[PDB]
Amino acid sequence: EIGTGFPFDPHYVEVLGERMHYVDVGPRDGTPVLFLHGNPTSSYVWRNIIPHVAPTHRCIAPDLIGMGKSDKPDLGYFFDDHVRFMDAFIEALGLEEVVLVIHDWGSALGFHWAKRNPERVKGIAFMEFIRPIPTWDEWPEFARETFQAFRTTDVGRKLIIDQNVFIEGTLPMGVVRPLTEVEMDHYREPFLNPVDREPLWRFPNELPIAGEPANIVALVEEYMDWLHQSPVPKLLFWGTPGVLIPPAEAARLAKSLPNCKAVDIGPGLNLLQEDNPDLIGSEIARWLSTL
Ligand SMILES: *CCCCCCOCCOCCNC(=O)c1ccc(C(=O)O)c(C2=C3C=C/C(=[NH+]\C)C=C3[Si](C)(C)c3cc(N)ccc32)c1
Ligand SMILES: [Cl-]
Repeated sequence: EIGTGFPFDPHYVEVLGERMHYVDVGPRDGTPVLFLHGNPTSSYVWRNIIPHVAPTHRCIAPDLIGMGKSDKPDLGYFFDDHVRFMDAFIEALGLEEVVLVIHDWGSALGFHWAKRNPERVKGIAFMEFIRPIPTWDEWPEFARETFQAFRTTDVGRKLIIDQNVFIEGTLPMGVVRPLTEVEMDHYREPFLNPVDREPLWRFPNELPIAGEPANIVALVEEYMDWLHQSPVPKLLFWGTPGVLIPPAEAARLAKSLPNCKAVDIGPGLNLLQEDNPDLIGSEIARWLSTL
């Protein structure tokens, strides 16, 4: 059984003139656990992880601006927009020290925030995260042609914005098991209108692959260097074959990053939370108890 329900009351905070939605469960005191989704998901991707953590820790899981149940202003949705909005979210809630649980573009936000606030980060659990991809040869072959098309001027927007391919095709292709129509409807909901799909297109165009965009390569290189030197507790989840993090990369990272434990979740692509949520939540819980 992998549940499809989303049993969390909505919470809203005004951020930069916009309303961000977030899950907020678990006890009120202690160090909070901040869950950051990426593309094209929402806090829904955490729905089956949170129940393992909420017994002992506050769980905060925002919807990135432009996604989930957060407001959808008409922005460019550059990565820097997300940085600013997430910076504002974290300050609006008065968070001081945090534990990060981060995935895909949420990992770029989390690592970049950690680099800038190293004293406030007590631990980082991460999976299928943004790292530099020097050559397309490192991108999974089955996925290469479409992601190259996503990163084109016209074809890319036709696929993602007009035809909604990132939601209808790429998202299920990021899960080994078949996503159900109930799960798919939850993921479709925020993007039923083409005009709301800009974030879905800007994100693959900011992936640091083969040196571009250079400014994002730089930012990602910066926080990977910080991660290699930081003593912060680290917990890495990976699967086979993965997408961003293939098994060989995961093994390398388990040796090169300090204080890093790596967990094999079995078959997985990008949305590892959808293929083995029970292992991922139970391991985060036991890791949290030893911090
Ligand atoms: C932060 C990183 C996030 C990583 C997410 C996972 O990424 C890896 C998966 O991407 C693999 C390739 N991506 C595709 O989007 C893809 C590949 C092939 C095809 C195809 O069948 O032609 C499509 C495609 C599909 C695929 C499945 C569908 N239903 C389950 C529906 C489609 Si439609 C009819 C919307 C479609 C239209 C067009 N014009 C091109 C391709 C597809 C997608
Ligand atoms: Cl992406």
